[PDB]
Amino acid sequence: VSAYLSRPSPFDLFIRKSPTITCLVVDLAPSKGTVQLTWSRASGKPVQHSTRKEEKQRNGTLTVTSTLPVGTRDWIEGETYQCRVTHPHLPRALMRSTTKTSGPRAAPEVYAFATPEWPGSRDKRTLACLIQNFMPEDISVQWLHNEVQLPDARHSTTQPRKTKGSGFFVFSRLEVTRAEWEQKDEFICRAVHEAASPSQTVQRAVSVN
Amino acid sequence: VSAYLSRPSPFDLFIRKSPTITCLVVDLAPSKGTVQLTWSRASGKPVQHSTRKEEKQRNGTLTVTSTLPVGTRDWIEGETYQCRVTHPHLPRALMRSTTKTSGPRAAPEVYAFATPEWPGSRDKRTLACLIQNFMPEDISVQWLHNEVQLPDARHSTTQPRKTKGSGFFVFSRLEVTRAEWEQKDEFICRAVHEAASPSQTVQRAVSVN
Ligand SMILES: *[C@@H]1O[C@H](CO)[C@@H](O[C@@H]2O[C@H](CO)[C@@H](O[C@@H]3O[C@H](CO[C@H]4O[C@H](CO)[C@@H](O)[C@H](O)[C@@H]4O)[C@@H](O)[C@H](O[C@H]4O[C@H](CO)[C@@H](O)[C@H](O)[C@@H]4O)[C@@H]3O)[C@H](O)[C@H]2NC(C)=O)[C@H](O)[C@H]1NC(C)=O
Repeated sequence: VSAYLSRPSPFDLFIRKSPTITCLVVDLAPSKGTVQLTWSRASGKPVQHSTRKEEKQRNGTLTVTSTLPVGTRDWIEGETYQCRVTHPHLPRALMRSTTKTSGPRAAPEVYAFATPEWPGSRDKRTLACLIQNFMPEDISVQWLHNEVQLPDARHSTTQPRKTKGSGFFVFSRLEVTRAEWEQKDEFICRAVHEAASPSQTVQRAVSVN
Repeated sequence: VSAYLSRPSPFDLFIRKSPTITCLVVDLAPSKGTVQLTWSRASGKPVQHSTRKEEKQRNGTLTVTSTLPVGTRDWIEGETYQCRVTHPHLPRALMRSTTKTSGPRAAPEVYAFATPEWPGSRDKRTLACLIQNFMPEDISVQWLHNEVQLPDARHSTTQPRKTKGSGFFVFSRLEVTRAEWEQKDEFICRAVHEAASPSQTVQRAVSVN
C-alpha cells in the first residue's frame, strides 16, 4: 500500500485561484470497506470538506483518491497540508504531507515552434513549446487560440527535468488542424509559474506559416 | 524490492550490432547478504558472461544491475531472455523476462529546432528535437557535431509518451555553446529506430544561425 500527495497546479493556484490537493492511496488489493482518509493542517487550523473517489481498477487492486480545496493565501504563505491513511489491516497509519516547494525562484524562458509539413499530414501540423530554466519545478502549460484556452486534453506536457544548470524544463506538444490556423494563424503557448512576474505568466506566439 | 528487465537499445542493436539487456534490481532496504541475478534463455541455449554492478545510493537504497550481451540474430528472431533474482531475505524468487516486441511498426518523424538568443546570455543556445509518431516505443536518440557523436550526458531525452494517433513521441534537449556553432553551425539530431528505413536511422540538422 502506497500513498501520494500532490501540490496544487500553478494554473489552479494563480489563474483559477481555486487550488486543491489530492491524496492518492494505491495498491490496496484486499477489500474491507474502510480505507479512512483524514485531512489536516500543520498549523491546526480547520480544513474544508473533501471529495472521495474509490475505483476498482482492472489490475486487481483498489485506488482511493480524495481532493481537498485549500486557501490560496494559506498555501502561498506556506501552510503544510497532511493526509493520514488508516487501512483496516494496517500496522501503522500512513502519513503524507505537502507544502509549497522551497529554494530559489527563477522565471521560465518560453519558446514556441511549428513543425514543417510531413508526408501524409497535409491538414495538420504539430506545435511544440520549450519552457526552460525555471525553479521550482511546478509548472502549468496552457495553449490559446482565438484568445481562449484550448481544452487541456489536446496538448501533452513532459515531466519536469533538471537542466544542466539548477533549473528545470518541460516540453509541450499540441497537434493543430488547417481549419484552425486558417481561421486564425496564431497559437500562444503560455507557462504558468510563480516566479514569472507579475501575473505568473510568460507566453509566446507561434504561427504555422 | 523491485526488478526491471530492459530491451536492447536500437543503437546498440542495429548500428553497433552488439545489443545487451539489463536486469535492474532496486532494493530499498539493504540487508546483509548477496543478491543473485542469474540469466537463461527460454530455448535453453548458452548465455554469454554478464557484468554485475552495485552501488548504495544517496537515499539509502541499494541498486544492483546485471548486463548480458546477446546475439543479434537470436534477439531479432524472437528469443526470450530471463533474469532470476534471489534476495537473502527473499520469500519467492523474482523472475523477469524480455523479448522482441512485435506489434505494428511505423517510422519516426524527426524535427530539430534552435532557440533564439535569450537577452543577456549569448554564449549559449538550446537545441531541441521532436521525434514522433513511431512504434513500438523503443528508440535511440543521439546528437552529432562535425559528423561526430557527442557524449550522452550532454543531452536530456524524455520518455516515450503516447501521441493522439497510435504512435509515441519523445523530445530531446541539447544546450550548445557559442564556441561550438562558430566552429561549425550544424547540429544533427539522429533517431535510431527499428522501422526507420532504409538503415534503421533518420536524422535532421539545425543551425543556430
Ligand atoms: C495496479 O494498477 C494500478 C492502476 O490501475 C496502478 O496504480 C498506479 O500506480 C502508480 C505507481 O504507484 C501511480 O503513479 C503515481 O502517480 C503519482 C501522481 O499522480 C499522477 O497522475 C496525476 C493525474 O491525476 C498527475 O497529477 C501526476 O503528475 C501523476 O501523473 C506520482 O506522484 C507518483 O510518482 C512518484 O513516484 C514515482 C515512482 O513511481 C516517481 O518516479 C515520481 O517522480 C514520484 O516520486 C506515481 O507516478 C498511478 O497514479 C496509479 N494509477 C492510477 C490510475 O491511479 C498500480 O501500480 C498497479 N499495481 C501494480 C503492482 O502493477
